[PDB]
Amino acid sequence: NLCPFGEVFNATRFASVYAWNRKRISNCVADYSVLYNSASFSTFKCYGVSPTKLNDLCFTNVYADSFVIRGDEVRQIAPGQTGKIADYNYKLPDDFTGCVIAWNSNNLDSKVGGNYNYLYRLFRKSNLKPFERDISTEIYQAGSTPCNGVEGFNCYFPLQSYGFQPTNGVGYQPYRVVVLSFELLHAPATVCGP
Amino acid sequence: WTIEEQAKTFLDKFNHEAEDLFYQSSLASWNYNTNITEENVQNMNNAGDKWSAFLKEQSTLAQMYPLQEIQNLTVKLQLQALQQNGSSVLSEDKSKRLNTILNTMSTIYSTGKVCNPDNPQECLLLEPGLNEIMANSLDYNERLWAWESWRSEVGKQLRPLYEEYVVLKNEMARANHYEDYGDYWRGDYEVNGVDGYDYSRGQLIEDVEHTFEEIKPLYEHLHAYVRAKLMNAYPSYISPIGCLPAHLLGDMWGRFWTNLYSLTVPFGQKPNIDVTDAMVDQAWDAQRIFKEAEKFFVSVGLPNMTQGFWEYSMLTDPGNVQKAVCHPTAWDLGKGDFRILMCTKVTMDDFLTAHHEMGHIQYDMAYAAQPFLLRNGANEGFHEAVGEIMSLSAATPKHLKSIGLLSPDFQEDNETEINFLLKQALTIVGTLPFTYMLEKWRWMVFKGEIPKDQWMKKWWEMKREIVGVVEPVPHDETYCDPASLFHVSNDYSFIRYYTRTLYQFQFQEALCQAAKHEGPLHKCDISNSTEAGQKLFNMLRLGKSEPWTLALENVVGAKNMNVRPLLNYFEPLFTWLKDQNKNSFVGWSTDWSPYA
Ligand SMILES: *[C@@H]1O[C@H](CO)[C@@H](O)[C@H](O)[C@H]1NC(C)=O
Ligand SMILES: *[C@@H]1O[C@H](CO)[C@@H](O)[C@H](O)[C@H]1NC(C)=O
Ligand SMILES: *[C@@H]1O[C@H](CO)[C@@H](O)[C@H](O)[C@H]1NC(C)=O
Ligand SMILES: *[C@@H]1O[C@H](CO)[C@@H](O)[C@H](O)[C@H]1NC(C)=O
Ligand SMILES: *[C@@H]1O[C@H](CO)[C@@H](O)[C@H](O)[C@H]1NC(C)=O
Repeated sequence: NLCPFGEVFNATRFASVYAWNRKRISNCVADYSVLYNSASFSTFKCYGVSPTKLNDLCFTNVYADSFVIRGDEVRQIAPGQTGKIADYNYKLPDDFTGCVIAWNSNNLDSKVGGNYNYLYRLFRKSNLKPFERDISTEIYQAGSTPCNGVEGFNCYFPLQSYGFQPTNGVGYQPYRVVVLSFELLHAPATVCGP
Repeated sequence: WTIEEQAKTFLDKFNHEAEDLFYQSSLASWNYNTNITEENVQNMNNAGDKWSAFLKEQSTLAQMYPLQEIQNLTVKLQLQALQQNGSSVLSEDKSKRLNTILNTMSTIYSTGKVCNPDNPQECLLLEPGLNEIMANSLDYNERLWAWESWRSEVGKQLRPLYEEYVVLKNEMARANHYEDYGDYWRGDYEVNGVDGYDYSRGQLIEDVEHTFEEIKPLYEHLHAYVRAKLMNAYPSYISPIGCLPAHLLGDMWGRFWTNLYSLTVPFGQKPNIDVTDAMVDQAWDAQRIFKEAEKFFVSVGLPNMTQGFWEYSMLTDPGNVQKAVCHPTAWDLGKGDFRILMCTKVTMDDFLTAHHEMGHIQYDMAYAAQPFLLRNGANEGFHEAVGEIMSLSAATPKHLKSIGLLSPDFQEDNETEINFLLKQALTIVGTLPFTYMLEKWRWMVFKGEIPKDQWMKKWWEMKREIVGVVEPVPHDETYCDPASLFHVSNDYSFIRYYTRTLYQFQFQEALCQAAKHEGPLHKCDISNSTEAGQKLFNMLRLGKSEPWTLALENVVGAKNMNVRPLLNYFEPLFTWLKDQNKNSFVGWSTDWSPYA
């Protein structure tokens, strides 16, 4: 009874990173070696473990977070990083055990003229704690003059569009990301390797 | 939340909003310059309007942060670039009129044809057809025809357009609190907040005139030496004491004298230090030229070109399926998209131009991580200098023999040495009077110092006096000869190539000292020196984040432009020329004329 990784890795549409999607995985067999080799991923980095080691392991749940960001930002989907994405959109914990996977999605997510449907959060009054998700639309107040829900001087809407044009350099192209967390609770392991 | 902190955030907003609007304008321009059509003119106009309206809104906000309350230097520099409202201080009519004028001139320039008189439909474009005549023909009358046809049948179209361009551009400049467009252009060199590193727009004119005084003797003697050589190339046509006729100088304007090397080579029996023939025998094509320039850069520790550079650049003529502007340009579109537009031919000229244009790209790549408003050369002269530093090395016989364009037992003489210096002078020293004079004319026109019915009068007066060059045919004020040159009709500043030419030697001195080079500056080739690569890069990666006077001092130890390194590169040739000329006239009378 194999795990529905396809639904996640091969979805036609991906979330914006400000509103990243989490899929719970459970009660299924998961071959993490076939995953590592199922495509060419630009990034496949595991932190508390290794892939061959995971087929020897059982977990209560696996969580698959997915979103799109710029290439030059995939380095932020790692513990201890800082910057716009790790600070304001998606924060891995320092003690993170799990895998970060990413691949180039220029051919799916760019458009002549540019695709602007993917957003990121530009401003926040403080940093997300790990795995929090902020879909707020409040105007960011860069000062003490209050904004009252409108953009203006020292008053900025916090969500901005990536622009993905097929001709951008690699750092500016869209990359699709999947983050796998492995949860072990005082309950039966329901997702295992062979 | 200090003012500085509020401005920091505002600029954070700006950089992210700006990136796409700028990139879309770049793409629109790219289509036009690679494929001239009314539809692409309209799209370019639309994308540039969007960009300018964005800039206008953004600048008026930026000026709400008083610079007086700002200590961060690099913050102050970004808000200084938004201190003027730009091109949108012109009414909609005037702005659409100005764009029409700019597009028409650029279209006329890269699209206009003159037809042969013997063949009323064997038409020729400037590039390649006319340029080839002007680089290779040894016939007074053919060269006179191409030089006169271009200016008569195309330059005349540009005359009334250029007139209104001046009027409109000066209004734009006056609205931005400059005296005229020419003052506006000179602002590229202004530095204000930094003590002991300031530089005013008036000091540029002074430093260019003062520095030019020290170049005259070298030029006087190079002038006198080619003029004696041309006497035998064009029997009957050269006065021994006169200016050189402008159609005999080796290109359409005499901007460079390089193509006169085959007529002025000091030592002709020696191996050819002009590798054009050698690279045709070896089946080199454009790709080989650009892959070789790429090898040169990674040899000093800098990157490959990007894949997008190779897939999207235009490195050869597209053929007649498109109408393109072939003038070599290095494009930084944004978002890590870098391209060169060039109609490369298999010639040492284009070989070296390939290295120089790539040099500018290399600069663009090195400061891509700087904040948007500081993604720029320290000044326009810096940005035009990097490439030329590179070609100084790439042109040396040592380098040319190592990439296999001279025999592996090629031997260097005091004579091959003089051949090389002579050819280098034809290009580098030849262009300086040409470059100074052209901008002086434009500065004067912008300042309102030349009544319109004296434009071509004063132009040729200035040619005869500063440049030693005379028109072969009298020209009416129906002509607009300055506009027959790309940069004038494509609205680019020109003094960059003056200051650039002094910088490039100041820099080469410092790079060669880094690479531990042994003897005189013209035998230096920085290939394979990562210590030289590194010293260069640490200046490239800064962009405009430091005032150019400090950026310069950090590399060469002088906070100002300096002519001595160029003079000393050429000292060996200077003493030779002075000996060569001991029996010839040196200097020129401005009264003689090819026509009477
Ligand atoms: C995604 O689709 C391809 C093609 O059907 C398939 O071979 C691949 O294994 C899929 N990836 C995953 C992780 O299921
Ligand atoms: C040139 O531009 C036109 C639109 O003005 C376009 O339809 C055509 O495909 C372009 N040609 C090339 C080679 O890009
Ligand atoms: C543009 O600049 C001028 C002069 O600084 C200023 O008065 C004006 O308010 C700015 N904005 C607009 C839309 O003109
Ligand atoms: C200038 O500001 C930048 C941040 O914008 C800072 O990193 C840098 O150290 C500052 N230097 C000075 C002289 O203000
Ligand atoms: C060093 O330069 C020489 C030519 O001077 C060239 O033949 C050689 O391949 C270069 N070496 C490296 C490691 O680039």
